[PDB]
Amino acid sequence: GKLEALAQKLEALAKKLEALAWKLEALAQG
Amino acid sequence: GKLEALAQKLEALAKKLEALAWKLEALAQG
Amino acid sequence: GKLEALAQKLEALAKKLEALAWKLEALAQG
Amino acid sequence: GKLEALAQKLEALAKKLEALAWKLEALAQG
Repeated sequence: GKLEALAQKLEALAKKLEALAWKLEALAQG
Repeated sequence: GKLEALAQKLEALAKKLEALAWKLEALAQG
Repeated sequence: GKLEALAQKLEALAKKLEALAWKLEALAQG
Repeated sequence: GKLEALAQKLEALAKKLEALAWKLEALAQG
């Protein structure tokens, strides 16, 4: 249903944010 | 330093988003 | 512009989250 | 009800992410 589609999109964006945070950590360390 | 602190704040937000995704998915499955 | 590029990606992600919140609220009101 | 409460939590998280994106851009420019 529409709710499941939205939840899946939220999880995907959360994972993208984790990947960006990792990149920031990598840049911060050097 | 400041970038690492920012990355940790981003990770904290991403964790809260994922928690919301599990909650929305449970509502969808219920 | 490595940090500026990441900041732009973070802003875009936030706007996608805001669109999802709007869609969830629209589903709630339906 | 619940969906609206969850949507508001998501909107609040998105706004916090925007503040973090702003802070990253500010750090990058100075």
